[PDB]
Amino acid sequence: KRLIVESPNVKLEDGVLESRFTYRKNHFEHRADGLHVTPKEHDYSFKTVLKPRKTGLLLVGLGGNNGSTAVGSIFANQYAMTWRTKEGHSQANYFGSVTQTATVHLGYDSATQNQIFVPFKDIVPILSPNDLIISGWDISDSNLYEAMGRAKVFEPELQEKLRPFMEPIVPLPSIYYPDFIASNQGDRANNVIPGDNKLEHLEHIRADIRKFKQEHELECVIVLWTANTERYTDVRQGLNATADEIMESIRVNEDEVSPSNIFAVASILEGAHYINGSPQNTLVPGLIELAERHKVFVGGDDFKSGQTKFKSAFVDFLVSSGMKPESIVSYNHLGNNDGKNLSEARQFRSKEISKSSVVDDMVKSNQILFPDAKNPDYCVVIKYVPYVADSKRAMDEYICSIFMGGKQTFVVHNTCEDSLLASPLIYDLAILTELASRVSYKVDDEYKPFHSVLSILSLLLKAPVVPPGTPISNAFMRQFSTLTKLVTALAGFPSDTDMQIEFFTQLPAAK
Amino acid sequence: KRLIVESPNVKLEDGVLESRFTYRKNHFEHRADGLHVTPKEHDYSFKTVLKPRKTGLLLVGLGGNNGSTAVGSIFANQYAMTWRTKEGHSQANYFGSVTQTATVHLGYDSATQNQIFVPFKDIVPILSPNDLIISGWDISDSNLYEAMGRAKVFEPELQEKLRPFMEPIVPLPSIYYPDFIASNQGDRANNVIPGDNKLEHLEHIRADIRKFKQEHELECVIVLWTANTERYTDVRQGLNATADEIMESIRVNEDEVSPSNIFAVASILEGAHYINGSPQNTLVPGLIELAERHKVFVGGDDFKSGQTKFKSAFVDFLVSSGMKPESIVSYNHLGNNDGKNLSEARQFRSKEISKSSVVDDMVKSNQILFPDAKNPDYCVVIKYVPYVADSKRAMDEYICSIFMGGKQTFVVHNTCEDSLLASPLIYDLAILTELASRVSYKVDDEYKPFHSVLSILSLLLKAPVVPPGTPISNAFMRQFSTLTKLVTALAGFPSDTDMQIEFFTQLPAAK
Amino acid sequence: KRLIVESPNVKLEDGVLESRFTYRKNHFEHRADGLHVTPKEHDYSFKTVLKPRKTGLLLVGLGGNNGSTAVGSIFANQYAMTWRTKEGHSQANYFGSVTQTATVHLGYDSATQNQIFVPFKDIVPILSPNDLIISGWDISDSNLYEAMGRAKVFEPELQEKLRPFMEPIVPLPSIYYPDFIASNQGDRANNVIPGDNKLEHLEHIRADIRKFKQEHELECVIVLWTANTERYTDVRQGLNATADEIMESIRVNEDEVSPSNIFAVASILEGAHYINGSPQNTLVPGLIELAERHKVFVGGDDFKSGQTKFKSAFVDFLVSSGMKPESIVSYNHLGNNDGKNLSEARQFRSKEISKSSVVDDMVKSNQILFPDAKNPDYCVVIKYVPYVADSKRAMDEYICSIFMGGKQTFVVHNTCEDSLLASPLIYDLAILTELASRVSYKVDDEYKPFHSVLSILSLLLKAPVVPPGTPISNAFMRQFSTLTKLVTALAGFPSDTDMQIEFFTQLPAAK
Amino acid sequence: KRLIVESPNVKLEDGVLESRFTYRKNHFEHRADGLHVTPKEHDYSFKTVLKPRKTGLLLVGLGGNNGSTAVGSIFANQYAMTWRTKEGHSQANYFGSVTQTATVHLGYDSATQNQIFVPFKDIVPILSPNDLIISGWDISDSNLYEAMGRAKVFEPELQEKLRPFMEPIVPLPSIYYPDFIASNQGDRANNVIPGDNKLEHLEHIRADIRKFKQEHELECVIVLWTANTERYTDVRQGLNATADEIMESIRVNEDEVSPSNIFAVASILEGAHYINGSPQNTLVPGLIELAERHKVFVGGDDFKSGQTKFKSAFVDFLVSSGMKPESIVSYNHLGNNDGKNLSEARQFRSKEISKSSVVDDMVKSNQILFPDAKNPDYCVVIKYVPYVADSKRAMDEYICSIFMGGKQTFVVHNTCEDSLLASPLIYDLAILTELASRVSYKVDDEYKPFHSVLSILSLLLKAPVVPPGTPISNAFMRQFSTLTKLVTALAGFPSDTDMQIEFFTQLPAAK
Ligand SMILES: [Cl-]
Ligand SMILES: [Cl-]
Ligand SMILES: [Cl-]
Ligand SMILES: [Cl-]
Repeated sequence: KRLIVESPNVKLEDGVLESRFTYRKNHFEHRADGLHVTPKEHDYSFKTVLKPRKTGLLLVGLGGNNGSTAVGSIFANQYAMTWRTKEGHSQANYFGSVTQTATVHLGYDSATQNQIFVPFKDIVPILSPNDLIISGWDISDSNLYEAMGRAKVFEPELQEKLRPFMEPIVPLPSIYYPDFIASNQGDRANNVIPGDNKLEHLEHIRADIRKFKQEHELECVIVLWTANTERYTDVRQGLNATADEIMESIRVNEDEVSPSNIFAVASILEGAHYINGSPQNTLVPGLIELAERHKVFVGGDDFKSGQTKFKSAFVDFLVSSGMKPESIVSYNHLGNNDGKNLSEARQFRSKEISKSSVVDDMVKSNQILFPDAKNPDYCVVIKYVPYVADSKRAMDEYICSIFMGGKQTFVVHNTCEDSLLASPLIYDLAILTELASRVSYKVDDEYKPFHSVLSILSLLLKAPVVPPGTPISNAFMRQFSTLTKLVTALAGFPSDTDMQIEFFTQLPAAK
Repeated sequence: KRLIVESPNVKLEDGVLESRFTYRKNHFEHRADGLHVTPKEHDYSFKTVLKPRKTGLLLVGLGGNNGSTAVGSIFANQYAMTWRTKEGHSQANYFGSVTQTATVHLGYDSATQNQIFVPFKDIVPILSPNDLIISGWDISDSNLYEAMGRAKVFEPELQEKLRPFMEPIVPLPSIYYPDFIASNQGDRANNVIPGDNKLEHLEHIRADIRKFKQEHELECVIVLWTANTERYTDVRQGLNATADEIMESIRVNEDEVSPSNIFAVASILEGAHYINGSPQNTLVPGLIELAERHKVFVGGDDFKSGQTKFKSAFVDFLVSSGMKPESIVSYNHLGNNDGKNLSEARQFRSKEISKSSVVDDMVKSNQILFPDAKNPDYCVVIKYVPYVADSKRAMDEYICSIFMGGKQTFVVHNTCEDSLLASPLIYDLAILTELASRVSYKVDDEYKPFHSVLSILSLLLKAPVVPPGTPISNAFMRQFSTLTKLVTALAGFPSDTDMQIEFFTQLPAAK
Repeated sequence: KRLIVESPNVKLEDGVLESRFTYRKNHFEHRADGLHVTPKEHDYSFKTVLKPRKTGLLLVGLGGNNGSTAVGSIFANQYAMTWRTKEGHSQANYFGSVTQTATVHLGYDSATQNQIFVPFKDIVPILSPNDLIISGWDISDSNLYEAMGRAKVFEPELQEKLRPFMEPIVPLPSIYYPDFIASNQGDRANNVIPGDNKLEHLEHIRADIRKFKQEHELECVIVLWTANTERYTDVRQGLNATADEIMESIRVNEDEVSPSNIFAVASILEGAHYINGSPQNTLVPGLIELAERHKVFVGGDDFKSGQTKFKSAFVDFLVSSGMKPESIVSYNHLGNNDGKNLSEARQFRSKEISKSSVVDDMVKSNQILFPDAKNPDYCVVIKYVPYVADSKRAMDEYICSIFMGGKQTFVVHNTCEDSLLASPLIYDLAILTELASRVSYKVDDEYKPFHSVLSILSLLLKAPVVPPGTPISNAFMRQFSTLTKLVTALAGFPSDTDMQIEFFTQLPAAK
Repeated sequence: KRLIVESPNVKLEDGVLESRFTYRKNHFEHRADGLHVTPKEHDYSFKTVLKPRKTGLLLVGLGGNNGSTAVGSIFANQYAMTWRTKEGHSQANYFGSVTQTATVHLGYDSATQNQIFVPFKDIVPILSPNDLIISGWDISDSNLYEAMGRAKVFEPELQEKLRPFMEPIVPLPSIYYPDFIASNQGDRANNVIPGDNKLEHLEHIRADIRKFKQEHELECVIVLWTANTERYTDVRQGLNATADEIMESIRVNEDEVSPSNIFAVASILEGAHYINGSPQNTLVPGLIELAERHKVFVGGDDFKSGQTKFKSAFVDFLVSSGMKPESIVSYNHLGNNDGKNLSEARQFRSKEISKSSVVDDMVKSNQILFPDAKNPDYCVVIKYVPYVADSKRAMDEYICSIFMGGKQTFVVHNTCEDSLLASPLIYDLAILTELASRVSYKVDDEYKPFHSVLSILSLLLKAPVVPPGTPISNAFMRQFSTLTKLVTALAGFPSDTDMQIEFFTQLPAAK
């Protein structure tokens, strides 16, 4: 039982689907007497390859909490593993994956007298995480079984069941430049590529990618960073403002060239797409340019898993409701290797910036509430507390001004099983990327892919990188409707079902 | 500086605005091989009177916390009253009014390199709460100054400034049927219409409305219930299933006919619209039918001010994110007259039902998460605690199941200045009603108003009453996009700006 | 390495220890000019049997959450059972037992330059829970293994290890009078003594006790109620004001005679002591009198395990600090059989009263703060929420008035693993009882035991029953110092170590 | 109506009260076979001057939040000032002062059938804060009225009433060494003693003290630091290990000599006592020695006002209950000048250390719970958030291990009106100091005062400084019983009323 489109504007031929969408856009003009709004229409012609390509995913930090869990849970879902609990049994699943478990509203059906909600994955064909082949790299040589014991995410029973699958997996050696992460990671680094020549390093990872692509005969290769937060590099012309600059800096063995820069470069040069799950500024302008030039997609930055995903939806809801956030304070503590890394200042900066950034476009949205567009007091803390381990603790206070100088104070406590929050997002980023790799649209009689910097991934990310000269969009539910309208437009059935006027009017006969 | 539409589909003539909107709706067919989706278009032709009518608002419970505050704050905003605080000064405002302070997204402007957000009130002309003339009724004869001292909402200073405006106002006597509210209200009731003949009562309120409409020469009269929560009436044929039944029950002095039924009837019979701000089931089928027959709008039920407004946006965000709510527990305490009334069981039922109801359409939306469509454990408590007074305290626990049988627990504490939350919503309900009273659309060559049961008011209400045979919609942000798309459609400039594809594509030339 | 007393006031003879303690007590006289305080001394001569007696414990509700856990954990500690966790291993222990894990301050030692803290159990010899032999009764015939699966307290692994010990244990049939508990317990009751003759019931339990005492050759038998909260009986002369009244009511088959009354009677008549772990008013005056007459100890009421244990220490700390509690609101939810029973109103009353009672003696303690001795707003809620199961959730708000009409608000969230909180308290109540059964003191040349109503158990109990005509003492830390001073007085080494004046003075030579 | 002692051990002569107290102390000996405990008695002979001396208090940081509030509230209580609130009126008081509002338990009175609780201030005569004459110094010349507007503690109305009292008060100029506080304080410092000669500075403050003592004819002068947290000085021989060292360092104009060192020195040299309300290490060994030599009392460090006062009582309660704290996380945010100062790292260290220190003596108390005496994970955060101002927000998580490896998690939110918490403590420190200045005891036929380092002030302080070679005592309720036993011993009526054995025994005839 599939979901089948009936439209004069959709044509299947050759296992691709062509889909004409008329886009409604307002155009503006500022005049002495006020703002003139001209609604215009823009016919898009989409083609979508309907068969998902054979897909490999390469994780940097493959042996970490997220990495080993991402891998573990795929196996666990493939074999439908269960484990005993005090309550009975639990079973493997993919909850908290937008792609695997969100449903989408197509409208209302009179016959069944029902709102119609379909699984996201039924709209345009997409991968299941079961279809992802995964390798990658780690500065630690621990196999993915020891890696699970390290992480403390799966209950003991489930680690034992997963043992014959995870244990054989030992990550490839990686680039280690001690100066780009928390100095407390030295002890752990026993699986590193020899030498200090960064171009030999570049070539070594290139070599790693091609063989992976060959050895499994993959048609889509995605590389994704889920290793420790690096510090920021400098950004400047001479170093990394252009593609040719970044390539040259690698050739002459420049210092402000990170391990994460070299992976991004090795990925692009090999036609693999690259996702940045961490706060560092890997996707400098030189990199984006290099991706534009090589026809590959980039994404980032920084998983939006817990306290910020909430912040994202809550500050939107509050400004939409006519309420002025005055004070936002966000404490966090955790005891995993992620926290021990963010013990150090330059790494905590990477993360502080990306956590602090998500209420900018909202404060700018509303000049009644915010006449001077001044952000509210906004404070972001992360602390390393070994005891709670992977169970991060998000403690937040929101203070708003409401009607007649009254106040409304929300205090919040949020238990975030970080790895269990993060992994599904790793599956979604990979999955939406392969899908985007299958979409094209008419530019001028030839078909073109979307921009390289694939901002539609924003709902998954804290600090979204976006095509040059366009606005950042931080409010989660808004980022979700971008995604769900897009796939319905691809599939042939977008609508105005956010305003079901049929319910309070008599519905005009169809044209 | 107004907001000016430029469209071949919009025409001003005679101070009304005609607006053709093409509505995108999916139509469904269930077949052996799956679900067939046919996108169709429905041309709506709207007319919107552009000058807001002269508008009176009549509140039942005029002397209560909400009532006296609603009135107080209008005056306070008219005269721009300030009061000293430890911090400096505060000034009157209308924060927490969607209509007065929400902004709306029309799109992106290249020249200014900017997202375009306009005040809701700039899209189609609507009232300001300053333009509302307000009277009403109260079983307590206390003037609106003593009423402010009672309520304990405005700081002392602001009650003194408001004294020469509020003090002269003494509410009209009301219908009091002791058996429909908390028996603890007996002491307070010293301003009641004599007798036990309910038809004489009906006539007395009718008399009250006409004179108000006459005495201020009003073109729109809205009646709104913000008195104490009554218990539910029985519902059955013979009593109140039809209009003729409800009229007859009033004539023969039936018992299961509430004070709130008589107001609703007095309102409709006089061409005034009627809003129910409380949990009771005033708008029984007989009443809706009577409103349909008299060409008046009804609305309800129960202000969605605090803990439920949040619940509404948060459970949506969580199911959209691929997360299964397992347990929702909602405690509440307050010390105002609202709480003292909800001390009693039949009144607490009214409210419990409407608070508990808001996660039904969401659990039905997602059959991956909820295969058997079974709501999570859901518990709603309200307690009378004199000390906190109007400062209600909402304490909530949400427990969700996420990826791989992991859990995510959110604990929440929410300081809700109920009256300061509620009043702005009283201004919004009135205001959207008068606006709807100005909209018509083409049915079959003649123009018709929307359905009497005006469900577009849902964002303001906990337990929305909706046109017979159509689904309830509980998720706040979804209710807001219904409203903002509608007014943009009226004004001439609706769009697909929830998916700004211009940012990752080359924008096709306009057609 | 024992703890050895060196005193002219202590004598061992025959395995009992004689201990003379000089008690400092103020005596008062009210006069026109004020309050006259006369300090006097009272020499107590204690004898303490030093060898703990062979001890059986009989639980009513043996198959419940507390019961099966109490039993499980004894076995688990006897065999030093471990279970795997994500973190490593956990091992059996007795944490949260005052007797097994509190330490006591005897003073400061110059040689080691150290505060001297010894285990409570080192002061006077007391049982270990490993030395307790346990049987009892349950209306449910489920064996203690099925009983563990029911309760959901121990992790699966630990239930399997405990299986060959718990599985053979099937509780004796009990008295079931449907009318004294939540009607929702009918289904569960398949293990009941036949008939409606309450005197035959009385005799049947008597029979149960003697055989237990015989079959294990016990020198101390304690009976303890940890079955479902019953409602309150009436209290009146004719029924249960005296011992002879209560015996007669059982003979004539009176209705207001509870199952818990019959156990208390069967216990006393057989020389077993009786502890009431639940809210019901089992220990009516007739019962106390019967215990006085039979030389047995009674105790109750209601385990002080979680939210009330905290409340107890926090309200004391706050009134001692010069702070006026103004508002205390205490929400609770749980999903165990305890909660499902407290779903019903008469059972929730039992518990509401005992939870609400703990700030009386403190508000009376301070007439500066509380001139009119009026308790603050105090609200206690319990809700049945299946999902959280045994993991009760205590949500509290304390609002105090402080300096200059300022306010201080504490909001609290407390995860209470009820069974894990309760069981250790079952071990402490039994253990302090057997100890008290070993203490006597000089009345008038013959040695006497303490009063039957053993109030020293108060630290463990919410609603302490106390010898007639004496004050209730609710503040936990105060209840703890009663206990620790007493055992040091017994052992020979009490002190003024709450005021170690040696540290800021030159210490006078010993006398 | 006074409180009148009746004892053969108490004698009034010449307005002093002589009081013989027999102190019960255990003495220890470690032997092969175990611990031998020898209870001994130590007769103390106290003399207490009964008339409180005429008392001046000099505050450093007189113009701060605490300072201006401390002064404001004295006036406010002298004149019984009220202010309007939404609720009615509030009146001046001294809540949150232990000395002014704690009550003390002397025992039980049979005639009235009552526990006897008396005000602390009724036991031995002590000052009322109304009797304190207050001046001091501030680097800011703002008068105490502008100082109130700055602080934002009193409601506007109360600042106006206090205006003619506070406005005339302009603090004396102070020592400003920019390098000892947050560099962000430069702007504020417009009231400073000229020059960089620290000995001239020393002399200038000496001059300030003598004239204050002269001008009001004071018999007790107390100097108290409540200015901004300085950083720590170095500590070493050569600099400040001895009195002669510290005097010399001032003479030769040494750098590591703080402004707070010079005040402490100016105080001692003038026979004024000195209290340190802040985290810095003012009372280095050289200073204590100088106080010992000059027969003056010192106290510190750091007001224990809010989150730490609670921590202090809660960790005690939890270890006494047999519970292992595993994780303590303490977040704090505030927007006052205190927070803006603790923005900077060296100042935040001062405070972090003193907040983190309070669970040491408790973890050492219990080797069952803590076999290896390893403190739990313990994290202390302070953040500068302008918006909340003086309303600091304490957010805490306590995680304990309980019975059978179960866990208990307490999450806490605490609204701390810092200035309203702090000031009463300023009144208590001064007040207990003047009282101690009136107590002496027999050393060897002559009477001596207590040690200079007056540790009995500990209940008021976070990081108590104590006589060399004696243990720190951190648990609040324990610190309170030290104080209340001491004053009852002074007054003639100490007791064993923490164990009222009369209630479960027959009370032996008095000896
Ligand atoms: Cl799934
Ligand atoms: Cl406004
Ligand atoms: Cl143990
Ligand atoms: Cl007072």
